[PDB]
Amino acid sequence: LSFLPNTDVPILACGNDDCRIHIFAQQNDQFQKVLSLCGHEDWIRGVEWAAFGRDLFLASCSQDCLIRIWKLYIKIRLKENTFTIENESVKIAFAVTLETVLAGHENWVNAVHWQPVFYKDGVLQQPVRLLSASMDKTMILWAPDEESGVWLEQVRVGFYDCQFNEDGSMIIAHAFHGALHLWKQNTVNPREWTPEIVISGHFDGVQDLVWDPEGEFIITVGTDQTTRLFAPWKRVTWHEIARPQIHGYDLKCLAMINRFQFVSGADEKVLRVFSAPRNFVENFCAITGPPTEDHLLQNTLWPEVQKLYGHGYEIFCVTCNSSKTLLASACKAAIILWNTTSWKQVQNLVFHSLTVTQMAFSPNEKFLLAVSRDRTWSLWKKQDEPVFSLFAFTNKITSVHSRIIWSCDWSPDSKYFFTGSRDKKVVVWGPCSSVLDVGGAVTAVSVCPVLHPSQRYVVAVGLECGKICLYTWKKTTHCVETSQSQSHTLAIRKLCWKNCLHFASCGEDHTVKIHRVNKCA
Amino acid sequence: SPAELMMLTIGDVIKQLIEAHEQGKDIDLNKVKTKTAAKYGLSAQPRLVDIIAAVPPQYRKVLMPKLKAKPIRTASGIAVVAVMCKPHRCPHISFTGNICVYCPGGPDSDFEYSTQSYTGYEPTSMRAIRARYDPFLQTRHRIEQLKQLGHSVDKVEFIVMGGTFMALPEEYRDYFIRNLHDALSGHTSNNIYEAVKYSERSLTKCIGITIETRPDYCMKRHLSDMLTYGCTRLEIGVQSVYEDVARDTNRGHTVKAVCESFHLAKDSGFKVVAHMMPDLPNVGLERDIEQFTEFFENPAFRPDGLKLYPTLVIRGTGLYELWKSGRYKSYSPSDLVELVARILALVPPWTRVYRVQRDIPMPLVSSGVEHGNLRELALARMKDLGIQCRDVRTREVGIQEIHHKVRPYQVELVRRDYVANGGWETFLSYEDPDQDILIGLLRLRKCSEETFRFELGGGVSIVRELHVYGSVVPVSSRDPTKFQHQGFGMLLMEEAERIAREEHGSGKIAVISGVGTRNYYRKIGYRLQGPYMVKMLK
Amino acid sequence: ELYDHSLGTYDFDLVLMVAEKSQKDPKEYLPFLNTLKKMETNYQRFTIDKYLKRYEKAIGHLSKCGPEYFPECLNLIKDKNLYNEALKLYSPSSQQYQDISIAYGEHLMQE
RNA sequence: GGCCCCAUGGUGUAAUGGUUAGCACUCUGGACUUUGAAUCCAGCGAUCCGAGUUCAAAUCUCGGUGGGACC
Ligand SMILES: CCNC(=O)CCNC(=O)[C@H](O)C(C)(C)COP(=O)(O)OP(=O)(O)OC[C@H]1O[C@@H](n2cnc3c(N)ncnc32)[C@H](O)[C@@H]1OP(=O)(O)O
Ligand SMILES: C[C@H]1O[C@@H](n2cnc3c(N)ncnc32)[C@H](O)[C@@H]1O
Ligand code: MET
Ligand code: SF4
Repeated sequence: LSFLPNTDVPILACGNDDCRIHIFAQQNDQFQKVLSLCGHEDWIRGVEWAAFGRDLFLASCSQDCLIRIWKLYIKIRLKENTFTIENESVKIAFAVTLETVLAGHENWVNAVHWQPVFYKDGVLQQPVRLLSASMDKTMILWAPDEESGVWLEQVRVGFYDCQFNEDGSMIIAHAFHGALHLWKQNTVNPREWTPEIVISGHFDGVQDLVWDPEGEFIITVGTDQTTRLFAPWKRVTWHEIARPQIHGYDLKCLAMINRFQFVSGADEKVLRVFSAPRNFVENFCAITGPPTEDHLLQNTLWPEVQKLYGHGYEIFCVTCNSSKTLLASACKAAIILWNTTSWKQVQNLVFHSLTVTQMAFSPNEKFLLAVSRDRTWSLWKKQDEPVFSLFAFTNKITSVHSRIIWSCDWSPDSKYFFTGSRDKKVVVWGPCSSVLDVGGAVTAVSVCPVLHPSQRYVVAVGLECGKICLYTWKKTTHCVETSQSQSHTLAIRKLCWKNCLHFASCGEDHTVKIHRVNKCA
Repeated sequence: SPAELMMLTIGDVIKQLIEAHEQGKDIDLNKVKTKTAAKYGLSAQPRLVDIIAAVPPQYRKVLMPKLKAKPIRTASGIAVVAVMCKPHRCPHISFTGNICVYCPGGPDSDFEYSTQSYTGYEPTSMRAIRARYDPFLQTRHRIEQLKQLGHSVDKVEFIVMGGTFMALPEEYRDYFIRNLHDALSGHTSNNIYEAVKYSERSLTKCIGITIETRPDYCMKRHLSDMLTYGCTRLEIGVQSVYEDVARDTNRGHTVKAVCESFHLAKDSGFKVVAHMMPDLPNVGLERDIEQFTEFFENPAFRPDGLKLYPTLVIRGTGLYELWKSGRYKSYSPSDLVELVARILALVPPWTRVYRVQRDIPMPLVSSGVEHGNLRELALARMKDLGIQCRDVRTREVGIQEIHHKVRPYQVELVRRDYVANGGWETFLSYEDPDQDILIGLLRLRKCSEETFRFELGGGVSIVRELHVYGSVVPVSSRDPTKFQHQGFGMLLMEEAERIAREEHGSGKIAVISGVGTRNYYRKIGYRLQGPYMVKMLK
Repeated sequence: ELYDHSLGTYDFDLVLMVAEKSQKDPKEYLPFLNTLKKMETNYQRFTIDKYLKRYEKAIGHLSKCGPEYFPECLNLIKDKNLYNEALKLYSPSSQQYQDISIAYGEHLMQE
């Protein structure tokens, strides 16, 4: 939008896909189609006004790989296009014509931004710095000169847009995907620029994450087929520091092994094991006692040590015991258990009929709960590689939930287990509590690592609509829930807690939120 | 450094050739290449790719006519782009662990990354591997690489690789298709329909897609689904004309279902290309000859597109052990040459052959023929026998000129018709008979009494496809001499309309079209209806 | 090519309309066009012909455009070997005629 | 300053008084509607220059050109 010069009369220029521009004037309270510009031949990919004194210049970042600049003013030489507009019984005449044709890019031009005006201590200068962006990784800040009828280009350092600072010292742009680039000019040289740190994320959606036992770094995995590690940075602000691997297929399972070792699950019938390379370890210990955008992907790779098979289909869940002795995994109709050092089968269970959903190692390493998709659960008892004879189980009737279970968790002293399902039912276990319904579909559930001397057990419940309410149920209750600001917009995926308050919020909004509560509360 | 020395030679060549252009002087590229290489102490010739890699645009505008490389990539008339799907599993395995007795490594067959019926060493395969099977990345990379050779991309088409496509979750395929369409449109979308509407007004001017399938997924539901994608041609895989062979090959279906699939698809209005599989177990040479003759003698099949793939025993399959047990034997190369030569003498004129032989890497096949080139050997053999073939690809202007340099002199019309799957097919063409060189073609028929699309109910004749061969001409450009904008299509349209009005005795003409091509028919007063362009006949 | 022909047609307005669609920057040709417009009529003719390679018309115009430019014409018709053409432009009893005659007999007859 | 030596494809090279300079690296094209690069096939490159001699000359002579070591 724009106003007519030296008045409030509003005027609009619109660029359609028909390779020409249209203009509209709000005279008689109504915008009237006044003129059209039959310039280049492509889709219009942006228009920008610039009020220079009495006149108004126009920028057009065209898809035609060209830039054309006209200018409106007031009324051998060419034929300019002019008209008269009504303004309180005054027919004011305005004339427009082409000013310049600039062309320095190869692919389509996406965005242009004038230098915004600002104050030199109350002095409103009118600079003419201009910014351009195109597909082929090319930044050109065009500028005229004292006699440069064709504007003179400048430093071509360098994805649909590049934004510009108020003064112009800063400058930023986004990559084609994921991360983004941030440059700042340096005083020493007018042709000097330095990249600057910027935050990032999985930008598609995260499915799993973990808390390190030491408590200074968390690893997350998303559908972007990436893996990221986050740690606080000093000078405190947390920052992603490493991307240990990039995988061809999607990743949806994750488990921890040791101080630098972990296992991930993907869209294959294979299990992979990674350990931190030394260089990363020393670089990290140096920081704890600022990686950039591009250096990361070059030097954040990890080695692979194992390669496991056996499941007839793609893996769907994974977990490891606290004592770091055995692990559980299941594809989409059998259970396979792996020794840590041997990396071989220990016992195989084929008990359920439908797809497995979630496992739970007993915290005291005395049981192993299994919740599946067939509305039934199973429990297996380790004997005095002890076998895991089924201690107890449920049929299609003894099961309490009427729909598919989704989450399960133990007690801090392994006394009782707790299950949530899509039917918005909450239960406590034999069962020793009433249905703690919340009216919303349950997606995740977790418990405090330690219990109050009041014995008032507290529980975090992640619902299916981004809402995150919390409850409490001592042996025989709402305490606090998330704010509107502190609420996701999609289903929760995992709610892990700090261990030695804090916890983790792994939403489906490809956002990783961390929330602290009062230690006393 | 030598590199800057070759760069200086390149610049010298550039200035010499632009100077020649300014006064319209004609110069041999190789001559100046040799002279510049000698005068600068070069031991090796300069590559033409780097020669194209430095022309300034105000000269690339007009220097490409003397600079394009491998012109045959556009000697047909339409650019071709191939894409790769994500690896997956074929459906039949639901019964047993059998993909196909002769099929190569699949998702889990001793290959790190591969695809069913694909080793993983094809250039397309490495392109997909680098792209991580992402559609948008690989299509942009490939079109950029093609444009590097100074080739117009005014008209483009898409072919999809992959084992099976119909057998995939729907949301994934919708995501895939919208990504493809956004690749050319450049407009981010949210569903299929938004991408369709936007690509309607794009300038890349996409003209269609073709997909492979198998007769199990050939019911009218899937056909209607594909109608929503703008697909034009299909791949089935016939492998035989004898039912017993199917169970012998553990194919897992009947040739009948193939026949009704052909009939139904032809009624709908798609095109179809078959796959033929010579030298199979329990098949004599005379069996092959008889079945290949049957493939055209029977009005049951009379297909449109043909592809041939000779048997290739490969490690991993059951056939590998069968031959290894010394129980499945191939032919001598001379036998294969004779077989192919005889086959080529039998192809009906309307049918067009697209490819011969597989592209598998050499050091893997236990019976792979030495010759990567076979069409040439067959041509030599059929010269020896003094009998000629009449394939479409071998009588279009592009190939005929590029291989024999023969100029059409007297082009006229030709009409023919036959019966296939109960249809009253009809074939029209402009071509020069004396050199048997062809320029333009059209395929039009009457719809069957039984149909799936009610829009065709009564007084409806469908025009399956229309095309003029040659080379790419930008939609704004009119005459680089050549034969692609002389108004030829207009005559074919009006004559086909007249025939349908009188001889067919119908009342309304419908036609399938590419997403962009619709605008073309708008110039003739054709209006849209569903996914079909249509014109009233009264 | 029609734009160039319009330049040849010796009218600015025609050049204006055609160049409207020429896509070239007016910042480029417009100052040049005005410069060409200001300078002398017959000299305009000579300069446009020499810019359009129509050397015969360039020499014909420059012959009447002033005798002072005659030696320069010589250079052109000695660079473009147009001695014979200029033989018709000038007349006997002219020092220019005899000079151009000897130029014809000497310069072109190298070797 | 002369003595010697050398001058073959774009480069590395065989060959030699008579109908054709053969290879090698390199480059180009088709197979290919999966490939500039792969596999095969096919194709385009030439005796430093001028005088001699000889029926006939790249090979015999001289001169020139340029290059290479000698005191
Ligand atoms: C249906 C999907 N398959 C295809 O499209 C195959 C590729 N198609 C083509 O190459 C060409 O469209 C044809 C085979 C029809 C040959 O073109 P043909 O010679 O018949 O066109 P005509 O000479 O009869 O008419 C010329 C007009 O067609 C226009 N035209 C060419 N391509 C297109 C196109 N994709 N869309 C709309 N109009 C087009 C031209 O702009 C021209 O208009 P003009 O008046 O400005 O010159
Ligand atoms: C693409 C066509 O080729 C057949 N096909 C796929 N892989 C092979 C092979 N290794 N050998 C022979 N035929 C094959 C398919 O079955 C289909 O008919
Ligand atoms: C790539 S094999 C041919 C297409 C399909 N897989 C079929 O056999 O039907
Ligand atoms: S259906 Fe086709 S792609 Fe699938 S296993 Fe059989 S031959 Fe291979």
